Amino acid sequence: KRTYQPNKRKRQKVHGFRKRMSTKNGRRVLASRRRKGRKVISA
Amino acid sequence: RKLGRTSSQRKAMLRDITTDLIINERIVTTEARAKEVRSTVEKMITLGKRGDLHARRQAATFVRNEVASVREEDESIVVESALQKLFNDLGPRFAERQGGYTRILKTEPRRGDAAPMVVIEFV
Amino acid sequence: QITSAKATAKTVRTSPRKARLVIDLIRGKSVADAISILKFTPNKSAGIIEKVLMSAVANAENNFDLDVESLVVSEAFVNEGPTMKRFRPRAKGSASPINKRTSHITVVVTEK
Amino acid sequence: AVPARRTSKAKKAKRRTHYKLTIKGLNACSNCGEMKKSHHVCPACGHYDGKDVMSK
RNA sequence: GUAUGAGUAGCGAAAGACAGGUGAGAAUCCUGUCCACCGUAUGACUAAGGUUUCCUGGGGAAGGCUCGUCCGCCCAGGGU
RNA sequence: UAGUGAACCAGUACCGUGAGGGAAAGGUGAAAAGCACCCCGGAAGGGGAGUGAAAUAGAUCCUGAAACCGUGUGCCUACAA
RNA sequence: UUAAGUGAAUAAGGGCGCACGGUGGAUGCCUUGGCACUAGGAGCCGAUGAAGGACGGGACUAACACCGAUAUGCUUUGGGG
Ligand SMILES: [Zn+2]
Repeated sequence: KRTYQPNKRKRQKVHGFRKRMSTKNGRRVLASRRRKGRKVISA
Repeated sequence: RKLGRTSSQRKAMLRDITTDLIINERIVTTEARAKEVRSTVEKMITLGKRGDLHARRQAATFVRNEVASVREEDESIVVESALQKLFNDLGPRFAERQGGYTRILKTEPRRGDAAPMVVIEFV
Repeated sequence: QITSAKATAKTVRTSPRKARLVIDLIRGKSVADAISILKFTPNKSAGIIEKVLMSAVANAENNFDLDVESLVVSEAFVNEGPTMKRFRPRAKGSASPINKRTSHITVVVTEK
Repeated sequence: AVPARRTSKAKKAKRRTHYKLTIKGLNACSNCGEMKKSHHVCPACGHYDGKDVMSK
C-alpha cells in the first residue's frame, strides 16, 4: 500500500470549495492564491 | 548431436518440421535445423521400404497423427493422412535408391536475425 | 565541363560509428565492385548507402556525365547529425539518459 | 571497478585496429558474370551448377 | 553543449514450427494446420478508480527496451 | 544566463493529497516573390532548372567561436622506459 | 664463387602542421518588453447583487481577445469620408 489512493468524495469534502468558504483561514488561502493570479483556485 | 533448445523440445521440433517435406518437399529454414532434418527423415524413409506392421508401428510415433494432404478426387474425397504418403507414394519412389535422399542449398541470411538459410528437397 | 556528381542523405537514424564500417569497404573501388559489395552485408548501414550510390549514378546520368562503365567512388563521408535525447527509468528511483543519434552521409562519384 | 583516468585520443584508435568489417569470397555467375557468393544459390539468376532451382 | 568508460552492461521470469497472403521491404502483421500453458483461475459479472483508450476507415516522424505494413500512438469520422 | 518569474497564449507546462514550489523558449529577405517543371527514392532526403544582388539567407532559416567528431596530405615512427 | 664487414626503403596503425566539412550557439548588431522616477487626474466598488470566475455566441472553432438567449452585438449624439 502506497499512498495516494484517490476518492471522488474525499478530495472534495476536504480540499473542496465549500470547506474553504467556511472559516477565516480558507479565505486567507483563496485570497492568497488570487494574488498569485492562479487559475485553479482549489480542488 | 547438436543442442538447439531445451531437452524435450527437440523431439517436438523434429517431429513438427519433418512432417513437412512429407507434405511439401520444400522447407526454407536455417542450417542446423536442416542437418537434424537430414538425419531424422533419412531414418524415416527407410521404414517406407519395409511395409510391415513394424513399419507402421514405429513410424507412427515420429510423425504427427492426422495431418491432411488431399489432392485426389474422382467421385470421392480421399484423404492422405501424411503417414499414408510414406507407404503409398514416398516409399516406392526410392526403392532402387540407396541412402542419400535429400539436398541442401545455401541462399541468404535473414533480414532481422542474420541467420543463414537453407532449402531442402528430395531428389 | 565537370565530372564528379554528388548526392547526400541527411539525418538518417543510425549511429555515426557503425556507418563508418561499411564505408571502410568502398573507398578507392569502382562502382561495379561497390554495388556487389553492398548487396552481401547483413547490416542496417548496408541497405542505406546503396540508395546513395544509385542516386549519385542517376545524377551523373540525367544531369552531366556519361560513361557509367568507368565511374570510381572517390570520396565518402560520415558526419554527426542532431542527437535525440530520452531517459530510462533505472532502479532505485533515479534515471539515466539515452542518446539517440543520426548521421549525414555524402558520396562522390568521379570518372577517373 | 572504476576507470582511473580518461583514455586519450591515441588509445581510442590503437584499440580499434581490430574492429573491421570484411567481405569473404565473391565469384561471377555461371550465366551472367554478376558477383555472387561461392557455394551459394544465385539470387539474381536462380541457377546453381548451371541449373535453375528457384522455380516451379 | 560534449566526451570518457564503450559499441561494454543490459533488452524487465513462460514453447513454438511450416505453408499461403498484402506489401518497397517480413522471425515480429493477416489467414490456415498441428503442438504447448492455466483452469478456485491467466475463465464470466461487477464496486471504486481511470476519463474516450470503445467503433470504422486511413498513416508511419516520435513513443513500443529489436523490427513493425501493427497498436491502448497520430489523422478524420461516429457511438453511452 | 541581463531586465519582472514571464519580450513568445506564464503564474502556464511540470512536481506534491494539501498549503505550496516553478522553468526553457526573440531575429530568413527590403517584399513570400517560401523553389513551377524534369530525375533517383515508398517516403524523408537529394541533383538540376528557376526566384532572389547574394541560397555556405530554403522555413532548426542574420553573423557562426570553443570542447567534440570526421576526410586528404608535406615530415617522422615497429631494440623501445 | 666463397669469406668477413657495413647496410637504406616499404606502416596493421599512430604523432605533428596545413586545408575542407559536420554537431553547438559564444560573440557583434537590433527591438516587441522591463526598471527607477517626474507633472497632473483619480484614490473606492457593493442586496438596484460587487471582486473573481464557469458555461455559451461566428459559415468554417482548437486557443486568445470581445460579448451575453437582443450573445464576434442593439439605440442615440458628435467626429470622419
Ligand atoms: Zn548467377
